[PDB]
Formats: sequence, structure tokens, C-alpha cells
Amino acid sequence: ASINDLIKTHGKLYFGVATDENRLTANTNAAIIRADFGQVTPENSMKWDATEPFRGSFNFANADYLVNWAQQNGKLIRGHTLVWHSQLPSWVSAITDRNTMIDVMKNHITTLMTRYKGKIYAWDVVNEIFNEDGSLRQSVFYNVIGEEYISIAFQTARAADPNAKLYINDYNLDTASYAKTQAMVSRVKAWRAAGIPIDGIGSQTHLSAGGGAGVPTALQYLATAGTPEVAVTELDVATGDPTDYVDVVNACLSVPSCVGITVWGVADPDSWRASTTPLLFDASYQPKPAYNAIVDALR
Repeated sequence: ASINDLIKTHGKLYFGVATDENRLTANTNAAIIRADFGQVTPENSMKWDATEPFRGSFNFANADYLVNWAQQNGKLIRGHTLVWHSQLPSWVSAITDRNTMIDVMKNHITTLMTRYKGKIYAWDVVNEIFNEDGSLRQSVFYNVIGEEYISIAFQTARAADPNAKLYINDYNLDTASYAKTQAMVSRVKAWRAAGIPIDGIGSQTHLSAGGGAGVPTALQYLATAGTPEVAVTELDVATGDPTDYVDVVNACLSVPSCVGITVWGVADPDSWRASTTPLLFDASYQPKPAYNAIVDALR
């Protein structure tokens, strides 16, 4: 059974997965994804170190493969990710001139979003911009452009592709009482009230075992920020136990503005945290109990 088909019967938009060319061209990832998922996120091929390794020197081969594959198979695409302190080449983090940094940031956003204009359902416009205490991460964008860098990014993205949903994405938003979750709701409500075009809040939802239980309350709290939508963007669960997966599925089903769930990979060995077997398909590329547990929860 397809958990994507099943969740859409609940009025959600998708149940999707991260992937890229190295996965699609190997084993049975492509077959599982056609059959069982309805959306894809580039795991790495759209990041800054992959797309613009040197100033003005764009590489789109891998990203193009994912976008074409996704389109040919009618899968939704979430763009990931534009403004991020990680996996950032040194030529970006070294710049000390404010005007130069605005040019670099706006060029990167505009170029990527224009190349795929109209094809991308949501873009993670800024990623992981918060410290664990709820304060803004003082990345190079923060230090050189200023706190306005968030507003500039979102306005530039809206201008580049008015079709796309513009998201802010972050992790450890899994407990409503956590300082970071409070700060995410507060800031996004504030930025939207200043007219900044933030369409969705993405919650990565990289969980520890037992972490599922708090996600319903947290996801419902993120929805009170007032964005049109929220989403689970990078789900995986240490030990990969069914309890935590079904908890997140019900969290989503309980938030009317939560459009769907993306799982961060098809099969355990290919997971960035493979040693915790955190995914829904195993080393054999066969569905695990959590996957069947999701099937039973969606019927």
C-alpha cells in the first residue's frame, strides 16, 4: 500500500521523501518512490555548496536530474535550501562587505528560483536561522548584512517566483515548551505582521526514540503562528520504531494547515544517521513495521 495515496484520502497534499540522482539511479529507490511517495526533496543537490561552489559559477546537473525525474513522475518538489549557514562554501562566509553580501545572497536566491520557476511547490528560503535558545543565529548573513537579511531573502524569493510557497525551516521544534519553538512562533507571527511573505513553517522533526509523543502539541503550536501552512520536512526516528512514526502521522492529521510529511530518505543504509536505522525501508529496500504501522494508521 502507498502511504502517499492513503494520506491524500485524508485531504493532505503528500507523503514524500528526500532523494537525489545517486539514490534514484541505484537499487530500487526509484520504484519505491513512484509507488509509495508523492513528493521529493533534494537531499543535497540544491544546496549552496552543490549549486554555486564559486561566485557566479553555478552547477545544476544533479538538481536538474531530480527536478526532471520528479516532473516526469508527477511528484511535487520542495526546494532545499537557499539561505543556510551550513554546507556554505568559504567564499560566501569570508565576505565582509555588506553591499557585496546582499548581491551574493540575492543573486543565489534569484538564480536558483528562476531556473525552476513554476516547478517548485515550496522553497526552504532560510534554514536553521535560530540558536537553541531562541535567539537568531549570528551567521555570516546576520553579521554582514544584518538582521534584515531574513526579510530581504523572503522578499527576493517572492519576487523571483510568486508561485512557490516560501518556508522557514528548522529542527528541534518538536516540543511546544522548548525555547526554540516559542521563538519560531513569535518571530514568524511578527515578521508576517510586518508584511514579510512567510508562507510555511517547516519542522524537520529529526527525532530521538520517544520523541514522537510531543510532536502533536508542538505542531499545533507552530500552526498558531498564522502561516497558511506548516509541514514536517525531514522526518526520521532513532531506532525507527513504529510508535514514534505513527505519532508524527497523527500530529499531521491533527493540524488542518499541515500539508504533509517528508521522510529524510528511503532506506536505512542511505540515511545520514544510518546507524540508528531511522527510516521506513530497510537494507533490503523492503518496507519495515513502521511503514505498515503508518498504513494501518491511515486506513
